[PDB]
Amino acid sequence: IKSLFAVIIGGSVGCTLRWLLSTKFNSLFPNLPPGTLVVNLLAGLIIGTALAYFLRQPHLDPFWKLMITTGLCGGLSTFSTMSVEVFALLQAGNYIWALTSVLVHVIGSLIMTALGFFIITILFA
Amino acid sequence: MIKSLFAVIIGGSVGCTLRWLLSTKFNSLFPNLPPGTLVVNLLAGLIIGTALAYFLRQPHLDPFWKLMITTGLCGGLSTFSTMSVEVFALLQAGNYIWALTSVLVHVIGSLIMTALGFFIITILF
Amino acid sequence: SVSSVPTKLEVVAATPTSLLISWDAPAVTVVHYVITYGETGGNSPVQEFTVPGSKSTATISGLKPGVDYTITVYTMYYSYSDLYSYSSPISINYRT
Amino acid sequence: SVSSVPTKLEVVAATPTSLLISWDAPAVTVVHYVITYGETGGNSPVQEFTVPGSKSTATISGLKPGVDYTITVYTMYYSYSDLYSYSSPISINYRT
Ligand SMILES: CCCCCCCCCCO[C@@H]1O[C@H](CO)[C@@H](O[C@H]2O[C@H](CO)[C@@H](O)[C@H](O)[C@H]2O)[C@H](O)[C@H]1O
Ligand SMILES: CCCCCCCCCCO[C@@H]1O[C@H](CO)[C@@H](O[C@H]2O[C@H](CO)[C@@H](O)[C@H](O)[C@H]2O)[C@H](O)[C@H]1O
Ligand SMILES: CCCCCCCCCCO[C@@H]1O[C@H](CO)[C@@H](O[C@H]2O[C@H](CO)[C@@H](O)[C@H](O)[C@H]2O)[C@H](O)[C@H]1O
Ligand SMILES: [F-]
Ligand SMILES: [F-]
Ligand SMILES: [F-]
Ligand code: NA
Repeated sequence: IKSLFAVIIGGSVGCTLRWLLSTKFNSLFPNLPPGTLVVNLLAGLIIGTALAYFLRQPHLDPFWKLMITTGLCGGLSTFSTMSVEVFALLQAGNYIWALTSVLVHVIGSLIMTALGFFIITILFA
Repeated sequence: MIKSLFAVIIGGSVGCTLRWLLSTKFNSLFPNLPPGTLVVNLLAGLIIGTALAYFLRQPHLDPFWKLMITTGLCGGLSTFSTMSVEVFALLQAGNYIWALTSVLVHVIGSLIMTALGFFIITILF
Repeated sequence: SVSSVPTKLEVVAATPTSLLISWDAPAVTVVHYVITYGETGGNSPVQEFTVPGSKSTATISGLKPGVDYTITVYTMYYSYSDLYSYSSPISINYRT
Repeated sequence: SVSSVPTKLEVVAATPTSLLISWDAPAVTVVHYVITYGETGGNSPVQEFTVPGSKSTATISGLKPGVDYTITVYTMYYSYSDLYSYSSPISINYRT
């Protein structure tokens, strides 16, 4: 039950952030909606920093770890919204931006995970 | 914006909760490509695809239900960040073949399930 | 707040039995455009066909000379909130 | 419920000043193993080094002949709940 509240509180803040950022920015550049990209990049960054940080604080309450990762990052990032954007582009015959979206989302999210991990790793060293 | 916020939170919380339950139950069974995280991305891909075809045919659906299913449920259920750390960990573990396989199976799998969701409903109607 | 309806629908070239139409794409992911045409005098079947989202022109053939046609174009488009939906039409009258 | 601690830690080959150790990997994504070693008797300093997650063997060098060493291995691993964390150790005694 305490773990469930972590997922819901964190998840709700994540989902809400995604919704606000997406409705505000997605329509600015429809070939690669930047609101959906930014939330995936930002979640990639937070989970990377969480990765490095939680390793060094092994006595942190599982509540906070679960609220940040499964909750916030899990709620903030989205695979389904990325997929329909890509699916729509494929159906529109816009194959170059369908590929670019997939690559920029995947490559971008892993880069931001690395940046999050190594910035904190370099700070502690 | 308050009624829209409850749609995102109610849908998002059910999605995040489902992801959490399915992930803790199944991810540890096959750690090279955690199946709980895959299943939720595949399932969100399926739901958003069926939503795609269905909402097109019901243009007078309340924006509340569309927002609860897409930004809420599918957005909360799917995850890009959890997919990224799994892949990042594999890269750091020197397991490059499963890092690539995870990325491909998640992306290709999620688009296939979006197509299946869209075309099954399109063929029914 | 971004319009999904095409703009500047016009007949760019014409023969007595055909029309080449063009329009400006709206700033949204258009999957396909749907072109409709029929005789303005409300006593004829309206016909429709699609064109891909990449194309912003279409040819209408098999028309009768000296007849007024109502021609409309709308989009089947992707947006964030609505997923796949249909835009309102933009509409013109043209006499062959 | 899946253990992240290695199993069957053993010395597979030995010289007077070195040990080749091996272990069975736990069924989790191990990022690196941490090998520790120190003289079983009392208060010599325990030393550690890491080995990549792909490897399931390590060489310990610079040991003294005829001395009892306590050797432990633990993992730095990824799991769903805990992210990066450290396992409990598995431990053996060996006399060069
Ligand atoms: C890597 C994983 C892939 C997973 C599978 C996803 C498949 C997505 C594409 C399927 O949708 C089709 O896409 C065609 C191409 O856009 C469309 O053709 C449309 O556009 C063409 C122009 O490119 C015309 O020739 C066609 O007649 C016209 O139907 C067609 O309507 C649409 O149903
Ligand atoms: C994401 C996973 C699936 C990826 C699909 C496979 C990878 C395809 C690589 C790019 O393909 C090219 O894309 C151009 C740009 O889209 C097309 O342009 C041509 O064809 C288009 C057809 O839709 C026209 O709209 C263009 O004007 C014309 O230049 C061209 O034919 C096509 O070979
Ligand atoms: C597709 C776009 C991707 C963009 C982002 C990619 C970010 C990936 C970060 C990888 O992190 C490194 O991975 C190495 C490789 O696993 C590790 O080496 C470790 O493991 C190796 C395996 O043999 C050893 O050779 C090294 O000495 C040892 O430090 C190293 O520690 C770790 O920091
Ligand atoms: F998905
Ligand atoms: F992400
Ligand atoms: F993954
Ligand atoms: Na999500």
